Amino acid sequence: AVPARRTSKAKKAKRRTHYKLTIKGLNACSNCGEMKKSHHVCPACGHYDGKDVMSK
Amino acid sequence: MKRTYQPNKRKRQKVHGFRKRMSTKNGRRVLASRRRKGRKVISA
Amino acid sequence: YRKLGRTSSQRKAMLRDITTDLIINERIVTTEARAKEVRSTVEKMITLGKRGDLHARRQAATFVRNEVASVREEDESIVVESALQKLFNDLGPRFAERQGGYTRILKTEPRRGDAAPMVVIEFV
Amino acid sequence: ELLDVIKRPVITEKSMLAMDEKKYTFEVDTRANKTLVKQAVESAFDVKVANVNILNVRPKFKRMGKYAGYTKKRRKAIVTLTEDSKEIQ
Amino acid sequence: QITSAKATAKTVRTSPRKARLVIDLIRGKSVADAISILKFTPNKSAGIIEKVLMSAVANAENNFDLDVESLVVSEAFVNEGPTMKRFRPRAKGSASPINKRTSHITVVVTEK
RNA sequence: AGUGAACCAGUACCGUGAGGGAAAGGUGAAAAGCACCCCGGAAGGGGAGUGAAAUAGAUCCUGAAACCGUGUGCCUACAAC
RNA sequence: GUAUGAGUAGCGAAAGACAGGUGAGAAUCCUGUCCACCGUAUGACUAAGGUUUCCUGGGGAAGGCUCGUCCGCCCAGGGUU
Ligand SMILES: [Zn+2]
Repeated sequence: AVPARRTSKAKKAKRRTHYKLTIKGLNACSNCGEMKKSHHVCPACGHYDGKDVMSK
Repeated sequence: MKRTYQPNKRKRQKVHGFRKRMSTKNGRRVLASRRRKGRKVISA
Repeated sequence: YRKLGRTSSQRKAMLRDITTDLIINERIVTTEARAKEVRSTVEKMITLGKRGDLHARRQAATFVRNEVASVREEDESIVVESALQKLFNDLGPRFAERQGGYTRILKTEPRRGDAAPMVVIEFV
Repeated sequence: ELLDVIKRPVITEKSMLAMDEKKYTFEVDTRANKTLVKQAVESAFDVKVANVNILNVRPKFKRMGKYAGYTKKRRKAIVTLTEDSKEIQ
Repeated sequence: QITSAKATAKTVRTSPRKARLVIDLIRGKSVADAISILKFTPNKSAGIIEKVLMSAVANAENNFDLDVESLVVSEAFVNEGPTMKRFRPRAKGSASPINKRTSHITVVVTEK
């Protein structure tokens, strides 16, 4: 099977309307304020749930 | 699956080299036609 | 129970290795599917380390890796602990009075070459 | 011709070690003998020679600026002495 | 007084179609929001746009402007750069071409 | 176009061989070819400077079309073009 | 010279895991530990053939079907008695 006709600019772009990116739940840290992914450790300060985790 | 070109050093000089081209009268036709074109290599 | 991209004997090898780590190190970075399967396996080892007897020891020795050391110990010798000896002398007595739930998982970040979601699994 | 035969000395890290066993490295002429080099060295310094050794060196492909071609050929001879010394620096 | 600053990256070795998925997530945002949005997207071009955005901000601060807190991402786009041409060997003795594409990336920031 | 060849061309490349055989000219009058600073590993960029002009910055005279984008005045989710 | 097919087919037989190093940046480079594969060969030596690919110190624009701090790649020196 081979395309019998080339596809135009409008139909290409109408195909490409469900082809995007999303940036889902982003919150602010409770300890240091900066934004972070919910249910994840904060990469800026290593605090999750009010305690220090990436330290010893 | 053996291909056609199998390299060898003696054969290439004995079939295509300068002295083989010099020993026949048609070899020298070849060498003159190559010198007349400007080839940097006139005989293998 | 989560095939993990492997055949039946390679899954078993991989789990036997990742749980002997974390007995020796107590904190590890891994992907998120492996960490769940491993929480299950490691706590099954700890409730044999709490049982204590010879039958339990030989049951664990079918699953804990052997020629691995775990040493922070010297009185005056080269005295080595064996990572099954640690299971039975150290980690069982630690969790004596706790019921199940000897581990916990935290989520960090996706790996650069992969976008694989990574995770830290630790003990207390 | 005894004075066009030896060209110059070789000064590398493998040749400094040889000077401590009484051995000296020279780039000599192509078309030279073991014997001819020996004569030339005994003539130009007044030493006594045990044993020249001799090698040939291939040229190397080089490529500077979209133009490529080979360096020279080379001849290297290593001269051993009985007891005397030459001072090159 | 001018209130605006641009930066640009030229002939970066990423494809212009994929870089456009990331840059539509950032247009019209405050500079405060764009950085965190870029830090949590794992697409190869997310971290390149991060450097171009940070150069726009440094230019604003040092050459002309002030007020990093007022800035907003006002313009953004991705154009095409020159492409390299290669060939990959195929079955049965033939070969087919391969395009190695490039992008120019430019960001602009205004005081508001 | 004019010699295959205005440029390091009977060259690179192709073939065991005889033999076949290309692509590729132009900153500015003068290199005055961007000292110094800032972001960045670098590449690249923004100021400041040279210059009559840099959107003349070396992929450098002019810079058409296909093709790819960004912004907007008007139209569009009961319709067979 | 540039589109469409389309961010689609494919990425060329096979077992890895974790700790620690280096670094701007690490599934892919280094060091360790355990695990797994060949073993009339996937081990050792050699004649053709190739022709510097060999060793040491640097590099990361292109080549490497991903990555790369690495390399049979790139730059500088050196090696065959
Ligand atoms: Zn925080």
